[PDB]
Amino acid sequence: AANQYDNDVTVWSPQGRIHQIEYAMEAVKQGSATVGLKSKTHAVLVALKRAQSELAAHQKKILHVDNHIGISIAGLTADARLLCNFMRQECLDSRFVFDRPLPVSRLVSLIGSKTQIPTQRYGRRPYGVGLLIAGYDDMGPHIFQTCPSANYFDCRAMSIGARSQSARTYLERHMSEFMECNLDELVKHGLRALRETLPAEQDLTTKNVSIGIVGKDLEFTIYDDDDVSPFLDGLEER
Amino acid sequence: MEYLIGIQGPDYVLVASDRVAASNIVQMKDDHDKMFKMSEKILLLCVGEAGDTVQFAEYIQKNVQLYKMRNGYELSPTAAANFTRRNLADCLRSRTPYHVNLLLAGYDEHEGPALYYMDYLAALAKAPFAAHGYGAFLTLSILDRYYTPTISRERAVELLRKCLEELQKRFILNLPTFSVRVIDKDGIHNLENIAF
Amino acid sequence: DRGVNTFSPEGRLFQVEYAIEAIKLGSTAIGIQTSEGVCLAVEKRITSPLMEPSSIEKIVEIDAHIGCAMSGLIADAKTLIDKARVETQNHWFTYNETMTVESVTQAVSNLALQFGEEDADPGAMSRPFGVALLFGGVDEKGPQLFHMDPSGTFVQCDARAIGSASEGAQSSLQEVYHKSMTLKEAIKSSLIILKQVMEEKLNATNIELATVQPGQNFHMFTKEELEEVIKDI
Amino acid sequence: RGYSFSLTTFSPSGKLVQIEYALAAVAGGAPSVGIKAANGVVLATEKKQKSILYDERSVHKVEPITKHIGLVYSGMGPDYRVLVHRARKLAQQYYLVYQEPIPTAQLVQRVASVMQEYTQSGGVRPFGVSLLICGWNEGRPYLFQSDPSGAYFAWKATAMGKNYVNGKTFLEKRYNEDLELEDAIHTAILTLKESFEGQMTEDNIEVGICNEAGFRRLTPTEVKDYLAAI
Amino acid sequence: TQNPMVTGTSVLGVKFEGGVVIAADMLGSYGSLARFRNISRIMRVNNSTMLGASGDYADFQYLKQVLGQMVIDEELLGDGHSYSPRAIHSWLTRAMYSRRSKMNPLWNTMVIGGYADGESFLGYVDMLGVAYEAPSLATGYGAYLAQPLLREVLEKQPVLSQTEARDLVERCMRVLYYRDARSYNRFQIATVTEKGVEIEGPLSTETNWDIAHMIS
Amino acid sequence: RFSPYVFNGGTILAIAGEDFAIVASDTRLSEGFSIHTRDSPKCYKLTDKTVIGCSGFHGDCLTLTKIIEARLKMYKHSNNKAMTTGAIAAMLSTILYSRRFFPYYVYNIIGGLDEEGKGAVYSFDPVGSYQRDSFKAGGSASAMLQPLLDNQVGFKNMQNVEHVPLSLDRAMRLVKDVFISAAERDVYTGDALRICIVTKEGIREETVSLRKD
Amino acid sequence: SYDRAITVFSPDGHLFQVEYAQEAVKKGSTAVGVRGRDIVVLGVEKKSVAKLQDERTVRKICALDDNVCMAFAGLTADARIVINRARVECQSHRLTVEDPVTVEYITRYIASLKQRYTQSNGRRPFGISALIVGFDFDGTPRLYQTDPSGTYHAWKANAIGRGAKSVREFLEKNYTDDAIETDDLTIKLVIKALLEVVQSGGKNIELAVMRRDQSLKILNPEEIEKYVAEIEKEK
Amino acid sequence: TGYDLSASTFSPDGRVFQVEYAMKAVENSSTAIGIRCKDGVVFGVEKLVLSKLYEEGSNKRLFNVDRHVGMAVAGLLADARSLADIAREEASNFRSNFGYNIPLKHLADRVAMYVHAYTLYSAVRPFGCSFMLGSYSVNDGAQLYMIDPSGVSYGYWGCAIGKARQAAKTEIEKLQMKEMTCRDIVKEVAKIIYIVHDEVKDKAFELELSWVGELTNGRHEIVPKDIREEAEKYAKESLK
Amino acid sequence: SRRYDSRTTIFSPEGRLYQVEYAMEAIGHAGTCLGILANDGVLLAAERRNIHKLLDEVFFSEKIYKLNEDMACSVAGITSDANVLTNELRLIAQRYLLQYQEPIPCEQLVTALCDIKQAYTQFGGKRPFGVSLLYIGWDKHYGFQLYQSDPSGNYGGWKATCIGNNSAAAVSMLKQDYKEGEMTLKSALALAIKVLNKTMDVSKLSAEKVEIATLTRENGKTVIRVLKQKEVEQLIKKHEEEEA
Repeated sequence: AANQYDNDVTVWSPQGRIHQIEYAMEAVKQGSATVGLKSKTHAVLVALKRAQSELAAHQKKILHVDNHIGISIAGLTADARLLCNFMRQECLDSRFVFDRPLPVSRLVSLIGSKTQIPTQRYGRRPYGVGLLIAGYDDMGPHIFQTCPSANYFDCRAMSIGARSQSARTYLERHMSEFMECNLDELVKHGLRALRETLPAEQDLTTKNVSIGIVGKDLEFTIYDDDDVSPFLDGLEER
Repeated sequence: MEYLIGIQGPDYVLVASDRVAASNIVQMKDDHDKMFKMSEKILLLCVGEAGDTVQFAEYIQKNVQLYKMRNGYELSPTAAANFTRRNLADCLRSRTPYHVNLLLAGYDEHEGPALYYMDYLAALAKAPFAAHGYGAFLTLSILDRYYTPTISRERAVELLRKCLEELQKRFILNLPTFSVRVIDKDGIHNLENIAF
Repeated sequence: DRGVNTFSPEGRLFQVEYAIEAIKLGSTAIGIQTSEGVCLAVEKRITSPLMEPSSIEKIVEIDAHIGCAMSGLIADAKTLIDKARVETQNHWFTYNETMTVESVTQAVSNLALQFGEEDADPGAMSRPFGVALLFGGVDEKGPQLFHMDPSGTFVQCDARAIGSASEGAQSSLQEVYHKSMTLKEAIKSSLIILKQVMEEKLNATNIELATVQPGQNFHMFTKEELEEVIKDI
Repeated sequence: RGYSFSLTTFSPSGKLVQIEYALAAVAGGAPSVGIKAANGVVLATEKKQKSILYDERSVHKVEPITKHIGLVYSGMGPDYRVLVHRARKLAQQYYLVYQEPIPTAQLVQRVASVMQEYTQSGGVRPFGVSLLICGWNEGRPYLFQSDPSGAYFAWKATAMGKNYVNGKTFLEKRYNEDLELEDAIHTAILTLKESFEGQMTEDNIEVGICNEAGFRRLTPTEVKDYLAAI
Repeated sequence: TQNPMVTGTSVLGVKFEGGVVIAADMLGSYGSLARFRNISRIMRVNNSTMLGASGDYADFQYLKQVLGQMVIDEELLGDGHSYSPRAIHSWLTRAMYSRRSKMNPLWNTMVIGGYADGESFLGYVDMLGVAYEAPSLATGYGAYLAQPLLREVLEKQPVLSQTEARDLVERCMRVLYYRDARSYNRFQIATVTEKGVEIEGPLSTETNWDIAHMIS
Repeated sequence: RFSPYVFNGGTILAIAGEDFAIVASDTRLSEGFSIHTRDSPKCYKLTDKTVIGCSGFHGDCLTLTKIIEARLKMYKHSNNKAMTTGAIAAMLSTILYSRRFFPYYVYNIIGGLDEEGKGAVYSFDPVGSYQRDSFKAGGSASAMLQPLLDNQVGFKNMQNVEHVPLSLDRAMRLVKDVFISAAERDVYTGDALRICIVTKEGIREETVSLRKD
Repeated sequence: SYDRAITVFSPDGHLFQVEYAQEAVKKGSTAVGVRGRDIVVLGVEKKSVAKLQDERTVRKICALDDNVCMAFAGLTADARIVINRARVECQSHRLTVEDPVTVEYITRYIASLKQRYTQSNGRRPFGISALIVGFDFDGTPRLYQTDPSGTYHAWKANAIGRGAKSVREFLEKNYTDDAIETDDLTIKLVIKALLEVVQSGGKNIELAVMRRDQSLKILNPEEIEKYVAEIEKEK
Repeated sequence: TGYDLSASTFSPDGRVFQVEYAMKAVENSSTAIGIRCKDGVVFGVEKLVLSKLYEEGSNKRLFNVDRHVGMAVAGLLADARSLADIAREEASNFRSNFGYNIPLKHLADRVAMYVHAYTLYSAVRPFGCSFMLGSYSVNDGAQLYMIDPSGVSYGYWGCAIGKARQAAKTEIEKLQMKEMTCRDIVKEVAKIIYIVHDEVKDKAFELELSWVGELTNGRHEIVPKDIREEAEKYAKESLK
Repeated sequence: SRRYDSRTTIFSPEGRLYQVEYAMEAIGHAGTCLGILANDGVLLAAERRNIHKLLDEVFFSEKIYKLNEDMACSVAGITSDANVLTNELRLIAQRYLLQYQEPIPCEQLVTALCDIKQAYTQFGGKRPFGVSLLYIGWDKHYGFQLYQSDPSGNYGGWKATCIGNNSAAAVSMLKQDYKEGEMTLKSALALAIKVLNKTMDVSKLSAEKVEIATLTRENGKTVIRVLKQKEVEQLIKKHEEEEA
């Protein structure tokens, strides 16, 4: 009676809207904030980890999938782990058969065809998780937002999560010092992009910030609670 | 190459197995008792392939035991015999031929005692006395010479001792002990084991 | 109505945020990771006194060195406790070693948000598992406990409360734990159960406590050990 | 794909709502009479098309089931054609296993068996065709009728389709137990002549008989022949 | 195994400073009958990789349509990323091992070669899945006959110019014309260099039958 | 009708000292009576602390190293922890057994070092039966190298020599002489053994030639 | 192939299909059992009132194999499936370990089965509730009571029928140590407990006893009559 | 009451509303015009670049399928990308199956009946993506087709799908259609795209072109890259 | 879609089953055919559809169905469903023979049919079989016995229970008249035409509008008689005079 578009990944709203796989995009707007970016040489990923408990590992976000194609989940976590067991397993399958590194574009395209099937058929929710995958193939280190609407983006310097639009509007007006700006001064430039999604009072502490580095002549490397402490600078007071 | 024997009396039927569990060259523990306890009054025996005796006939024991402790009364030995003939006969040609040949001693209350017999091809036939194994080939004429259609119990037991002492004398396998059970209208009894 | 695989005008799934409820329903369990073990306790809420209280299994040992503590909709966990122990002995079988706690917790939480109406063969699940639990276990990394959700979200925890006492007992546990075991975390956790008390002064008939210590494998406490502890409070 | 839930269900009164609607869709169908006779039957029906435009030798309503069994309907159009397809297939299963033409009673058993599961079994609506059966089967002829429920009854005469109460009462009046050959055809013609909506054209009726030599349709030169002998 | 399959005999190849050259005769020998003469056994794939075949030719047409379809399919994703001859060698290896693993095996025994970004490549893929890399390869009886002339010069100098390698495989192909029974006169020689894959169609062998008239 | 195995030959050796594991190798893969190549390694660097040797049918050796490599990677970021050595031996035992009825005809030896640091070496039949040792070469000259380092390592059938523990100089000189002896005496010689040697600080890989015939 | 998710979480954590099965066991017979320390004993509501019954096929008292036996309460035709699958897997557990099968294990199989029908796609979890009594290898006359949510409890009275909240509070009142004897005080407690609810045992009650892994004996009108008489005399 | 929301239910006047709701679902997405001429078919797609964060070709909307036919798409890029890759698999099964390189009429009829037969069931939704094809064999002619979410496929000359196809069909109609040699019309495509783009607000019209022609011999290229600085010089024809 | 399903396999909030007790009200619309056992054999006593001439010959009726040599069944409710299931259960009977070479003691058969009919009301989303059919039979184990079942699934030995309408005319009066010890099957016919003589609109109760059928034996094998025409004209004049 009220909203007959509730039995609803088969239906269309009468304007153009599919009415819940954009609402899965709402379901990754609700998730925790993160930011990835790329240089001319190596792409980085930075994530703040929410602590909705006593204290925790704060539901560790950025994930090892790969052999240099790393991801950054936001949204649901079990569905994210299902999607990275898929992405993980067939990335290792391309290690098995072709014996080359699987290129990042075909990776993100075929998961963009794997999360697209339940959007199509009946009674099956979309994979409500916004990946922020990043890896270094033969050319420059790509970075792909993909979405629960199965529509990935070959982006550079993207931020997704809770109030991540402010991190984008910092990061949009600071693209000029990309394609330079080596690792020591790059990840500072990403953390001061992350340090706007916080509620205006809080340090990027060593607890909640977990980052990942991938690129030329280095494996996708996870920096946890201890290893993020050499990345320290700013005020921003933000 | 083992040995199963049975004699149908007027109101009973007695069976006896050879109490030897064999191997390649040696024999294992003697007892291993081949006579599988059915519900109360049925009692089947199984020789043949080492590995289908303990498997098939115990599965038949599961289904008949389930029939009794599912629907009150037990099976008559006719329906148990045709049941296991059906199950062996349709497990025969399909994928894994159960190479066992069964005796099935039993009696119903309101009919006589019955001793059913089948080969490894599950062809069933009643018999007043039946045998199995290679030891069947020499001992069966002694149950031809002396078996009246009406015989008392102790005469049938000492007749069975004639059959086992002949089987002890001529048959080349060391079968020193034999397990004997008389079943009759009070339930499954067990006669003293015959040894040498 | 609407189905199970639909998102709610709040932002979440329907069946998941409904599976966060029926955890307030059910008994309360607590666990404390220490530096030399992890203690679990649950007040299993006996209804009548006409009866036998030592067969309400709410502390279940997955392996010798992983013990879980469920609550909520009880006996819905037995399929995923079965998957926990079958996956445990599969790991020991194929790899000839112990496990972590994030591998059993990794393996169980994959089964949480795995359901649906029209899918593969009808041995699948319809509703999500409405049971929140936490695996107290000791590893070669350290003793630790992993609090699961019905959403498949599992987190590192050192002091976590579930059940109906998920606010007052959690806030009390927030201010009383920092240091280490030294034998008194198990006596300052049933004290939190002593504040929780619903029906009876927490004797050795209505609470089940079990610790996992790195020297031993586990220890499901018997009656005289429990009432040895209750006498000290 | 599929539904796997029955749309035919029980009313709160305690009856099938879809089956009485199926008998309504039968009762709004074209009228058809069937007369069991002492050596053989006659199954007449009424083919009124929209205009005088169509090929009246193209579609049939009398059509046999492969040996000596014809069946005529009243109600839905193509659901009948499905029941002819299934009925011919069941008669040929029976013929390839038992090597005789099927007894009429067993064909009505199996046709009523296939019409039952469409009152169940996954989203399918029941057929809404209460076709009636003929057949010589050895010694004495048979006649039946499979309702869209799945019931069946044998008799001496019936009608169906439009205003079938007048057909059942009128055949109850004019029937004799020895009334056997072409006199049955006569009263069948003057049962369709009762309403017909006008003028009794030979191209708008067709009959089929089971005169101990197989069911056979009647050629249009034979119906008009007895329409000359009215 | 069941029938007189239509075979080839030999695809012999050598790598050189520059690229890699492979050569094979055009022959469709139906079991001691040269039933098919003009029959190319040298597949071109994407511009930095080549492919031969020695055994059954029908299975080579199966492999030329699955290699062809795969390389055009991943060729039209845009984004650069063509197959290095790593991946054709490894995919062909896993295709044949996964093919004999079900006992329905491909019977041809080829050598694929190609010049990658840095250096050349010359890899062998066997009927059974025995796959490796080598400075110089030969298949079939060439592996008995052309292989000594190849791993004699390359043990002396492991550096060849293009004319030395081309003359070398022309001379080895002449030797297989002399000794191998299932060998035909004309042959395709085929070279991949920095500028890509190119195939010289039908060559010939200058035969030397001058020792024939000393037989009595 | 098809004979899906050949014997491509090759002999590989591993020795477990007290902080090392000398995983030797050979090079020449060959069947029938013609050799194919002289470059081919048979010791594969699995992790930084585990090296396999792998001899027998070469294509199935190759696919087996692809499977154990890809499933090592499938482990490593499913638990966020690298493999140990005994766990490699266990899962390779169930990979070799898992296809029993058309078996992996391959003799493989897993060297490497344990958790505490002491070296171990696991030996395998082609269907999977692991024992930790301090020697046991395998695969073509299995019955040739074995009695020497039954004596010069295990010190069996030998009185009071006052046997010392091995080191990276005595066992280093104990691998080259046995492969020049088997280079003389076996047919499936190898021309250049590539000793993947494992240590506590990392891994290096010495190579030296043999009897090239 | 019907795949609609029936047993789904409503709001406030309420799984309505299961509580509808709780009224479905609230609207049955009145089964009752007592763990009497050497014996166990059942009793449910006689029949109605036979008149034209057959007493052989009005059995709320069912036998699993020899020692364990159960008294269902609710819908009386979905129960018989659970009887059959209990007997089948009970024979399978005689196949593997070959024991006088323990009562704990078979009641875990029943509770796990009904919990597996609170999970699968569209099959309406059962409206039954059991009294799994019996013994084990060493006496221990354990009683178990399952639930349509698949929760089994090892309690000692568990009157779980239709008017049995009064019976379980009565049995809470009147079962401490007076029923530790052989059979008479226990069976007197059962027939007193059901004569609280209805009426004389010549038409209504029927019982069953089980003694030390032999002789599952029901009580013909005689037993019930005697019990009633004794109860009346005591009261 | 509520004859909507399921593709297996008609209207009371015969109009399956889940199809026409998918049709407006490509009318709220940008244009992609395709112009046929005697040496091949030239595509041109409007881009509505949201932020500066997306780089050049962040989302491809000129896919290719079989090394000669193209994929100017309009609607949901997930659905369009899905039928793009199964069109790749379809020409894969044709070339593998029949050897001969796929004629485009059969591919448009095949993908057309695929996306049509996908609108007959309540267990699926219709696609939300109009798209067009286009190529020529040496004896085919410059065949292009356009396919709706209804599944109907027509041969066109100058079809245009998207939001501003109400504007875009007029200029393609007034452009001389038949006899010019594709290079000029690549240049002229920018005039259509700059006319139909009627904003300056955060969409940047950063267009993209691809074709098949005698300069290509049955292929596809993003332009090569020089007309992007030559057809960019058709500014001020939309500013005057 | 989940908007379209009737949702048959749902418990009511009162705990009962909506599609099952709607079948119980389907029995009360159409249904007759009581059954009486004796020390001798058992009989059904049945009613046809109406007075409508137009009915040539039934070999057996639409009511009494033969199942073995020693069993038979009668049918209430919806006649389209039960035909199917009785052929279904007939299959069951014969395959017991194929498994056991026994004439299938009838409680096995009733248990099997009630298990599959319970399976249709358990899951599958279909409507339940709207028929409360009943059974008569004999085995060597027990005596002559009749069972009675319903679309819910339970069943029982129901020594004189009728089905269908008028439960009181047919059957509460029977539980004031049946002698449980001895019955003497001729007087069971007399009681059957008593109950059917009270449960009818007409006194014309000959075999135009009645269908009575007995099960007896001679020398061990059972005989199922359908009580041909003139026997009914015998028993209908057995009052001559009064019955109540």
